[PDB]
Amino acid sequence: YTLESVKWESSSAGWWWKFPEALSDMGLFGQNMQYHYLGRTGYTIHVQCNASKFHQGCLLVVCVPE
Amino acid sequence: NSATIVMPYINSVPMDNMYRHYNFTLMVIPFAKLEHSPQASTYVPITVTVAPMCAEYNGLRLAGHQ
Amino acid sequence: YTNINYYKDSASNSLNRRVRSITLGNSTITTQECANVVVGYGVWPTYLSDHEATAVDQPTQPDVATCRFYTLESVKWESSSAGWWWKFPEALSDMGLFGQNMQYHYLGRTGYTIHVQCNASKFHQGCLLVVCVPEAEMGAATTDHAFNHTKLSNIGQAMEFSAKKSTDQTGPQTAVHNAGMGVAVGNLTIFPHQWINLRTNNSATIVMPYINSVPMDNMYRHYNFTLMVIPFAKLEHSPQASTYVPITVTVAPMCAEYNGLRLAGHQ
Amino acid sequence: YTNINYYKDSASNSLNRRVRSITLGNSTITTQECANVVVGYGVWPTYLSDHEATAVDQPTQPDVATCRFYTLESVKWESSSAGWWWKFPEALSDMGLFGQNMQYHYLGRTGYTIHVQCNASKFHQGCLLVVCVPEAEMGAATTDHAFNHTKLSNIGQAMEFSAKKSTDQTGPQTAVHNAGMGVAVGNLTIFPHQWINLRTNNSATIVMPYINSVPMDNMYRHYNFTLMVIPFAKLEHSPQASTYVPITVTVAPMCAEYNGLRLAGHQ
Amino acid sequence: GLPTMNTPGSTQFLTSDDFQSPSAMPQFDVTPEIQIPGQVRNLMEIAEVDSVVPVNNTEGHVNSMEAYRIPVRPQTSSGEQVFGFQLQPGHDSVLKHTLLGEILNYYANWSGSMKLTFMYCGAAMATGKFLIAYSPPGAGVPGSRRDAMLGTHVIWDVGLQSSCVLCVPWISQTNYRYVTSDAYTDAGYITCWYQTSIVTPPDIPTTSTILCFVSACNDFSVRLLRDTPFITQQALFQ
Amino acid sequence: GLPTMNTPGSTQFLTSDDFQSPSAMPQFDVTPEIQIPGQVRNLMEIAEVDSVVPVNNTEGHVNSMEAYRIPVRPQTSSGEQVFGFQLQPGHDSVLKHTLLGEILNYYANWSGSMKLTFMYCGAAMATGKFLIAYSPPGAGVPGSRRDAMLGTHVIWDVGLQSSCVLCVPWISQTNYRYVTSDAYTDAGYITCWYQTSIVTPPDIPTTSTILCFVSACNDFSVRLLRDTPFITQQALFQ
Amino acid sequence: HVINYHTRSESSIENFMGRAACVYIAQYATEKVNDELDRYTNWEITTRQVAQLRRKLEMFTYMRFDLEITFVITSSQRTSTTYASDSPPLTHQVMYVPPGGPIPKSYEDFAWQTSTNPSVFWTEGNAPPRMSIPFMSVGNAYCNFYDGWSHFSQSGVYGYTTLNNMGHLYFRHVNKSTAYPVNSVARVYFKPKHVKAWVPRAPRLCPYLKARNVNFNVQGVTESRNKITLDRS
Repeated sequence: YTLESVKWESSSAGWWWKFPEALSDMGLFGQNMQYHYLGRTGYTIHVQCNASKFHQGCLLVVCVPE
Repeated sequence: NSATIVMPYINSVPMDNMYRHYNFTLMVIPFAKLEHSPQASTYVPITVTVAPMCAEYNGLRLAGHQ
Repeated sequence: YTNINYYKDSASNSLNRRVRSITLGNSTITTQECANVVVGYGVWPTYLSDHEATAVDQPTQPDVATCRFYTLESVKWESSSAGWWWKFPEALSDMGLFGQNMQYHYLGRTGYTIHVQCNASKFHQGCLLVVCVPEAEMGAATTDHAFNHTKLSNIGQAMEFSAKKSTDQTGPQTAVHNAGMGVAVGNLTIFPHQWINLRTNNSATIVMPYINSVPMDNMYRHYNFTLMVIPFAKLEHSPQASTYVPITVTVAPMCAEYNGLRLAGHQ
Repeated sequence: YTNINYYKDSASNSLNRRVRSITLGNSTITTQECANVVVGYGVWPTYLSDHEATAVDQPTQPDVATCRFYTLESVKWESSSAGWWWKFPEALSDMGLFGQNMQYHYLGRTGYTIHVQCNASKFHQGCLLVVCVPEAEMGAATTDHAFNHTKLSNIGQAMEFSAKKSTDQTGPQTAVHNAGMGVAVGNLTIFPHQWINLRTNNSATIVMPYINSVPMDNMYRHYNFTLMVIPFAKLEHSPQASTYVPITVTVAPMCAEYNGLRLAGHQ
Repeated sequence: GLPTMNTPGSTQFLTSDDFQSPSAMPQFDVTPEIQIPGQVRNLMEIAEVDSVVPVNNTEGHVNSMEAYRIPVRPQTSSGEQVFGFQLQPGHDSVLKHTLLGEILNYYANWSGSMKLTFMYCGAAMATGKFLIAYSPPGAGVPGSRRDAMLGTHVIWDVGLQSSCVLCVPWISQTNYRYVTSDAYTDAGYITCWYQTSIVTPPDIPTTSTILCFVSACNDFSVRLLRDTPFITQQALFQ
Repeated sequence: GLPTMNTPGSTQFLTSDDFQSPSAMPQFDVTPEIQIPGQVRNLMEIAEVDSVVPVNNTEGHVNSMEAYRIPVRPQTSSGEQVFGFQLQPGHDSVLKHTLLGEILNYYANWSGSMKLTFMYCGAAMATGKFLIAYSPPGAGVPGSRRDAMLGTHVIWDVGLQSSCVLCVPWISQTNYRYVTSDAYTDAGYITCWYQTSIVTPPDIPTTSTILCFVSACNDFSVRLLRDTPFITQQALFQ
Repeated sequence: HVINYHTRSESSIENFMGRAACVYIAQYATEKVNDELDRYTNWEITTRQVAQLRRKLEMFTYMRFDLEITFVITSSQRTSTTYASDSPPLTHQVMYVPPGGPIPKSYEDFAWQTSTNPSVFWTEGNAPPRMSIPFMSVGNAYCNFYDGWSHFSQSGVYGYTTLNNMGHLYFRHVNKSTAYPVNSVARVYFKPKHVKAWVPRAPRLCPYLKARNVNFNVQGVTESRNKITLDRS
């Protein structure tokens, strides 16, 4: 499920997405959440950001429980 | 150019309600800021693509989430 | 009878000469008094095999969320009441996670089990006919005029017949003795059917398989079968008895598969 | 399907139901970066067998003097440049001891290897299509009018296409999207072809066998195949980059035989 | 003689019968065949090789080489669409005159999976991703990257690979689909959206070019031979 | 060539012959059949399932649902008749438009035993008996319960069972009987008389309803195929 | 899986090529009104008059097919003042002249009474006259496309027409005269059987102009549309 796209600038501090609230409306995953009391799931996160050889910068992609 | 994280289900209970509890958050923080020449391409976007893995549900009732 | 074949093709040849409950999901109906369960054309509803399944995408089978007993509305049986019809899967199009899987999937193959329940006393009399008709192409009321898709079947509403004929300009011919198909209503006993005789029966349970010419079909433009409840003997009682005798339909999809996952329909 | 044959003839029957270099002679091209070598219709160029060879004279096979790498001219790739075509063996008719054996011999059978080389930088962009078309009977520019043998192919000169159409009275129709044959230029990917993508490829190597209906044919009145280099993505760079990007063709005959030794042609 | 009897259908000329005939010139000594390279034994072997699709066929680009020249560029906001066409080979005027399209038009039924191949003909220093998505017919056509992510899709980086293959899977209710496409046998929509961007270092031109080829997979087959509705003539050519 | 000779009956088109023909489209790849449920292999399998007979067809009850609604009631003197019809399927206008009747009308001969099934759709507290009797043709038709007790009969209580089956036996001089019934191949008379009464406790409606179904037994067979005298048209439908 | 099916039998070469395609419509008469519709017409054999079969062959470069020739010869009565005349049945003759042989210089010449050129006699009313010819060539394949010249000096004739010497075909009425003129029409139906096709070719886009060369007009590669990106929800 491909989420939205955000803009990296020089004066840009960071972002956070809280799960499974970020997937709560997408496809038949968010439809099973409305009809069911409990739910157990794991995820796979693929953060993609391409640039050139003349760009420089370093991101930190961290998954924080609780 | 990318980052791929695969997170399991980390919680104290085996199955939990997913409409009042944020299991984990995903933080993308730049430590080294984006820098380029003013002639380069200035719009560098960041796209997040996420996929649930081994999702189970229990307690079938009518639609939430009141 | 020399039986020689001059040509190379096959089509160029000659002629060929109590307690019995049903627990589906988190749902239980009760009961049949060891009476009977009519199943289809002798065929139990199964899944798709590999001689079939022209699609290449992997099927989606939820098996619990979609395959439980869904209780439809309740209709009122009167003396001057002609009949009713529900067209499937349009009648289940909005119920639970079954109607939610239909919006996100192009194809869909499913069988059903129909439990029509109507109780009375020993002092009531009457007889219903519960029949499941595949491919009931109905005739329009005003001929040479096209007719609307909400006159054939609303979403889960019980469309009703009429004692007289229908002079509508945009609906189907609802004369109940012609059964909407131009056919004699006494001859609808070919299709999988069961009577509800109010002195002995109290219920009817039909289990229909997937009957279609293609192995998987879109379920938002094609009515697979309709379910007609027609009283042949009318409801009669004394004026001191209970006058409100309702009819409840409880239906459940069996072995539902889906293919072609895309965004929500149904444009 | 009785499958009996009444007549004695067969035609009266029914239907049937880095460092990878190439050292050819005293000549070496370099290199392919372990990329690819497209060979013909899967057939390597070989000699004539004895089921073939209707001629009785003994063949002349020089194997060193004629079968080395012959570097043709260099053409200039621009942004408003449509394409080029070379017709073989007319393009090799004057080079070395290969073009000298053609004048003294009536028949001739040969295969080739085509090495189209065009280098650029990482800041250039563009894509060429190098295709070898057998029997490309071209259409005249002015219809109902015959057209000259020096408009189809000069001796080794690179005849070029045009972006617009051609209104010439004695030449071929050089509209590049019709490719001179009245055919859609996107569908020329049946013939043995290879792309030159300027970001990854840098070269193209095609090895064509002898494709003709007769085992040996006169090479002074019949164009065996043409070689078309058509840019599909045009050459683009900054105005500070190097503007002159040339394209050199290097071709070499493989397994050349000749028959019918007489005086010099080609009257 | 032998008593025979004439079944109906005699002294008729069906143009697609399979009978023998008396030869005009008998005892003919035909010329011996040679090993001419590249022999083709089926019409699907022609249809299994690529042919670049004229996607940018907006007028009047079809009279030039710019019909094959799908343009991309650095964006301002992501998620935008690059191109898009219907999956109607033989009828849709994008992939009708390709090599797969001119073969189905001699037929009246097709079935099997199609294969789309791309080729980014840009600079060697530019980087970006795309979202090439097939959507089943259903309802309706997607109008966003958020909508055309629920169907079949792949993600294609141009900094890693230059060519991407998208096997369009065969999803239908019928075993065959009609070439002259009607409403009953729909096939769906192919779209391509910006996943991130096109990012480039300085001194590189902005507008780039993507080529697109169409082919057939191994499970492709056609039926019900007919004549093509492309050529027309009234009098005999002279 | 081979000396042949043309027997009479050549270059004729009999509409019921069995000959081969040259195929128009050869080498056709047909679609593979699937397991569609409920396949029928004979026309008698349709005629062996029940269909409720419109016995109460006195005008104008045939335009409503009251045609299937044979009425009974508490009597004053017993022995009275309930209903009665002739045993002429395919010709008598009671059991002509049933499911057995519409199949014999495609034929010109029938033979075998018919099966009549009843279903008393009354209250659960009412009790009574009937005398359902078949009478062979002979002479003549019975006009009393005393007369229609000498033939084939059964006795059906509605307090014990709700459904009664009366296998009408095949008694004839010929092996087949004509569907369009003439005087020579008569078949007889079906009648139904009150054996005792209809007795009911208070607060129950008087007039009740009996349904009647007709089917075919295992020894049923038909011959001499023809076209039905039911449909009519003059011009082609447009 | 799904297991699969749908054999490619109709995509074969012989099932695509073997169909009785009309190649030429010969026209002749009994009373000569003018030229054409004179008695005694003729036609040198080429398969590049009708655009339907011509495009089928021109997807392959070299062919090696046998042939099956069928004629559909019908006749109409010419317009005049009266029509009432009893007439015997018309007999038709179709003579095949090999490359180089002697031709009938007119009607009633003795080339129709020859001993070598095969001829098919046929009265009107019977089944159509069908005959077969083998692979007539001097090379080893039928060159559909020949990119070269006819003379060694690179002059004279450009195109495939140098490698086309299949012969001729002469049509006439056998009967001496009719009381009222009758115009006949003979349609030649080629059917290529036992086909071997070697080098595949890209199919023709723009329609043909002449029966001897591949001259064409410039056409766009496909039909157009409004915008590149389709859009609706």
